[PDB]
Amino acid sequence: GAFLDKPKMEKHNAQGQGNGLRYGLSSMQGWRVEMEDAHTAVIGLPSGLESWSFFAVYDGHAGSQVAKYCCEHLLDHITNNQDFKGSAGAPSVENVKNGIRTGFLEIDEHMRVMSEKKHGADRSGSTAVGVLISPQHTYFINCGDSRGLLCRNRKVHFFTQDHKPSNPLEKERIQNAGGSVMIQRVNGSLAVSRALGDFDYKCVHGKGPTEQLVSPEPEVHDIERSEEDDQFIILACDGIWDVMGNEELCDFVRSRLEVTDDLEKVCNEVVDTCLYKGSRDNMSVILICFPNAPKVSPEAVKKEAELDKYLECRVEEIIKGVPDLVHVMRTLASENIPSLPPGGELASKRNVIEAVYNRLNPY
Ligand SMILES: [Mn+2]
Ligand SMILES: [Mn+2]
Repeated sequence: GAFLDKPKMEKHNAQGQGNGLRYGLSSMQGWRVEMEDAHTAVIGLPSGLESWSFFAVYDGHAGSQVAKYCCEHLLDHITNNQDFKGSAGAPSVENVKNGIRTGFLEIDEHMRVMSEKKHGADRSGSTAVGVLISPQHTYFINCGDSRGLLCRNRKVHFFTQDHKPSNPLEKERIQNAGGSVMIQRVNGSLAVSRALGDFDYKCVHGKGPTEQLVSPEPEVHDIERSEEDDQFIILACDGIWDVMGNEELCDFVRSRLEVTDDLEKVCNEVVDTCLYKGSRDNMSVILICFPNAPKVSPEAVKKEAELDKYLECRVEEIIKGVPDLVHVMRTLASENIPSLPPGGELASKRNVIEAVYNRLNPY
């Protein structure tokens, strides 16, 4: 219902290493009155899945309860059911895929009984996007309009398709559940067609759990791993993707990775860049890097130092009636400066531009 007067730009980070993987993450509240995003990041899983990893972003709505419960418990609902455990030995593709389906459906109903028993007041819901990573497979998991992508061989190899109510099959389901899609929203309100929680949207008599107005059913894709070609995976809520496309963000992260191996920092830059491109939502990014992720380049670091220094001289020159930061950014944009980070553009350089402005106009 409301925005803050000024954005909360404080970063919450995590990082880790194991099973040949490196990860960083960054979350920021931004312009929104609340922080309703959640996440999971775990390298090495219980019960003989030490060599497996799991990462996920949760974009909560109408509260954070559903998202928070998911970020702590979705993983064991997924792995601790009979479908995931099916066959005697290691789980098959089908096992893993049905395991995730069941995990999603069972946690949703689990939360529903919990809320029904304790007379819960919140009507919250949550998207989930994530990857379950085995020695030989990346399993992409999507439920809602959060998004994940795989960069392989300097390119977008795969990305998750957002569940929007106006998508043909989502629309079909919603209409069979006796609702409608008005513009982009389920009955004029909800901007997602798939999510955990939203129990008010799951009350149609004579319709299965996956045939309600809002569905908890996940979409899973098996991608065979490529030791040689797999570079990195990005997972993020719509707050990021609203203001950057797949190619852009993929290129941007690449440009950043060529400057630092610090992944929390790369994730920070994504979130800030997105804030400065005009995103007014909560923002959460997870970055998972494979052994052949882009490496720090001596030249790229130098190019960045030269750009940084150049940007600082430009700021000094511009302040000669003493223009404000907004007007300095305007001038710099109209200068069509070359060699700005791909995807990030000027926005990705605002922290550098602003630090300078503050050194020269600290009042
Ligand atoms: Mn949200
Ligand atoms: Mn959001």
